Parts: sequence; C-alpha cells; structure tokens
Amino acid sequence: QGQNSVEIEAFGKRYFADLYGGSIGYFLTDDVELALSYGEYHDVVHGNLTSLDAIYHFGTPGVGLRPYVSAGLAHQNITNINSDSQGRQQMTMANIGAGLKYYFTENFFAKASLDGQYGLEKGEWMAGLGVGFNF
Repeated sequence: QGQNSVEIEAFGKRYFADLYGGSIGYFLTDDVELALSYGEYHDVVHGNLTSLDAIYHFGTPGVGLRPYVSAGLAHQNITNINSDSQGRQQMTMANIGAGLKYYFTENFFAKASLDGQYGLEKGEWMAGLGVGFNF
C-alpha cells in the first residue's frame, strides 16, 4: 500500500434505488488517493454515474482500519421511461463522503461508505459497501 499503489474496487450503494459499480484508484501519497468510478443504477429508470474523487485516508497504510473522507465531481446520465413520457437527462453533481476501509490483509479491503451527491443549479445520500485489492 502507500504512495504509488493502485486499488481496484467493486461497490454497491443504496439511497436512503441501487448503484452497482467499480473503481480504479491511485495513491498520490500514503494518504491521498485519486479514484475514477463508474456505476449503473438498478431497482428504481436506467442510467449511470461516473465520478472522480479525491480520498483522504486516516490511519496508516498496512493491515487495519483506515477511515476516510472524500470529495469529487460526478456526471449522471439517466433515462426515464414512464407510462406517457420518456426522456434523458445528463447532470453534473458534487460529491462528499466518508467511510471505513478495513485492510484485512496487506492487499485486500472491505469498505462501508456514506456518500452525498449535490445538485449544482438554482442532496441525495447513499450508504454502501465495497471490496477491493491494492497492489
């Protein structure tokens, strides 16, 4: 782990609709990771969300718990097919989040997350879980 390491992750989040996806992340330092994520909406409508986030990790690299906080920008593409209408919408939103990543081996982690997405014109919050591998 630490600076220059890479992480691949699978996630699944539910609003409190579901979002299921993956992420690739790179450690700019021992604590700061840049991650690109992609997810598709299911179970409440079709669409997807692409996100670029900066994640600050508390604790230290290695086996154990690294809480984190994150912020980023996302682009959402939604198609809605309804009984007498349909449409498509694309939107940019700001993200803030926090969570717990537990590295139970030097390479593998499980994560529990809370994320808020905010409209930028004129928020929506999810809880989630993910798993990943750091190399």
